[PDB]
Amino acid sequence: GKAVIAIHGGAGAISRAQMSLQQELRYIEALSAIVETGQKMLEAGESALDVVTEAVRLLEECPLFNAGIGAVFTRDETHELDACVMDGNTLKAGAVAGVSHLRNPVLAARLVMEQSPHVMMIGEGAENFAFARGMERVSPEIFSTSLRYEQLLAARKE
Amino acid sequence: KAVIAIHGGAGAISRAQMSLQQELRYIEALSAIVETGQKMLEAGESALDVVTEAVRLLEECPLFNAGIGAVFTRDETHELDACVMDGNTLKAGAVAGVSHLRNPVLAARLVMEQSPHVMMIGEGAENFAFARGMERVSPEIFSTSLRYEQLLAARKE
Amino acid sequence: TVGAVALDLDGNLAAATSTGGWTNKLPGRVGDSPLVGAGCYANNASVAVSCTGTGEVFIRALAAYDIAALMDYGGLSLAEACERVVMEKLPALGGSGGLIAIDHEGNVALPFNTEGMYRAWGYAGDTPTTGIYRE
Amino acid sequence: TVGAVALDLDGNLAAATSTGGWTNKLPGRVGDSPLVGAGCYANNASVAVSCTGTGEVFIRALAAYDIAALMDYGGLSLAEACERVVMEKLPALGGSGGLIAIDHEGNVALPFNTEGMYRAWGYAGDTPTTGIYR
Ligand SMILES: [Ca+2]
Ligand SMILES: [Ca+2]
Ligand SMILES: [Cl-]
Ligand SMILES: [Cl-]
Ligand SMILES: [Cl-]
Ligand SMILES: [Cl-]
Ligand code: NA
Ligand code: NA
Repeated sequence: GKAVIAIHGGAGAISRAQMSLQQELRYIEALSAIVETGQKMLEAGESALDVVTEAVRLLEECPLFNAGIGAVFTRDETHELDACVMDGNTLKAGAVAGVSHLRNPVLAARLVMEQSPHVMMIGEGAENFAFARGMERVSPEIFSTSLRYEQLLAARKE
Repeated sequence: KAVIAIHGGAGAISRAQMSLQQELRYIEALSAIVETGQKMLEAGESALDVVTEAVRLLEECPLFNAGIGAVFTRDETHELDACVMDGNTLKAGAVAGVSHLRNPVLAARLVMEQSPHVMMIGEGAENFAFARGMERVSPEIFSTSLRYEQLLAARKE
Repeated sequence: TVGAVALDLDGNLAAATSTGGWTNKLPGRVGDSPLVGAGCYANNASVAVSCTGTGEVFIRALAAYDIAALMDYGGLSLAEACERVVMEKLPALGGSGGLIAIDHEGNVALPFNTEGMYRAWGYAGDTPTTGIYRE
Repeated sequence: TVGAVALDLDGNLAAATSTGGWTNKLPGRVGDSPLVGAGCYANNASVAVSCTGTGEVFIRALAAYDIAALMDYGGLSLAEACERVVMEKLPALGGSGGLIAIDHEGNVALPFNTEGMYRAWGYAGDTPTTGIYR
């Protein structure tokens, strides 16, 4: 049927009582901008694969959402990022897990799909593969936000 | 009707490239391990204990590409992976990319039984297993001449 | 966890998922997000799915593939498959979360069993819909 | 790759898979073996499965869960599900290999599309069978 996109930024315990309207409008504005980018790409005849890759890259870039920039912290105050992409036309897929030095995990997952025979790469091996395909190494601190660091300190106190 | 099946890998196994003595060693190993499982099932042991022990024995057996006798990576290392699943609870445990655990299937079962999680990878999986009392091994314990010669042949082709 | 699903003008489906995991996570823990058929699946014959939730239950129940299999083999509608997985099967295993799905006919679903799910959707050329809370 | 599936006297199913991967593997590559529903699956309502083969195609086709789903939702027999996955679907995706499966009724299948698969099976209280070639 008609071309269409859906996105998510995570499911969980989200309550009006705990939230403010200022916070809510920031999330609504971010979701609206990203879904509209995808709608316009679909309208222009861009592939479903390019559309979901771009939407997830933008959700990664946006510090409001727990992916890429704005990732939560592990017990060890590190970031460990994971991603997957799948093409329903070829049934090809690419995935990375346990990556700390790649800005956009979904782009690393797409590199595994398109520039290797493989489906899933982890850790150092995934990063070395990505660097060989021309992706740049980043400092793991680029993902770190005060909001997520305060959530770690509170989880430890709890 | 209680029953076990095991495998030691599918691939290009050809009579032309095998010796009879090699075939006999595989048949003896497969027969010994499937019989161990049959006797456990007969005694009323759980399916989970039976598949864990059969895989532990296939790991220990250097003829099979799991545990002792693992193939070598490009880098002359071993990276081992395993999974176990309990059909009664639908609980599962898995490890990927481990090099310092003797029996990956026991590390997978450790994730299932001694954590809330399903899957652990790499050094984090190893550190979790060590914290739970599993022994750290030297990475060369899995290494065999047969598998090293297969890596050299792959490099020639 | 974040994700996207799409159906393009050529009738192709795709899915993608990305995450940082959980605050205070055990280093080396892997959830459903990078696992094909757990947190991400697409097949032109059925559906594109991206999941978000507690992780372990979406792996044990192969949530993303289970939507596809219920539709393809079971003959369930996207709505029926989403109800079965998210509102019945995942809670039965102690799972919470949700997913987004688009089928090969352009039906869209954003089921969740949680208090909220940050989400949006839109048909090409139309105004989008956003959500945080339940409707 | 190695594996085991079993049905016990209490009617419980279980599966396990373990591997060293592939000779000359790119470090950090993950195949089907440690992935629930790809290389290993068990559910008392359907089947226990352990897979072995070329890796990527078993992930893309969720081979172990697909056996369960074809039986549970499709109404296929264990034999029909094994034929569909191993002899039709995996080769169509460029894959080769096999699997072992036991259903909740105690049917056992060891399908493979390769020259060989090191394998054995046996019922509690009966003689075992081994195999290498077709
Ligand atoms: Ca026991
Ligand atoms: Ca007999
Ligand atoms: Cl760095
Ligand atoms: Cl001889
Ligand atoms: Cl509201
Ligand atoms: Cl034979
Ligand atoms: Na982000
Ligand atoms: Na071995």
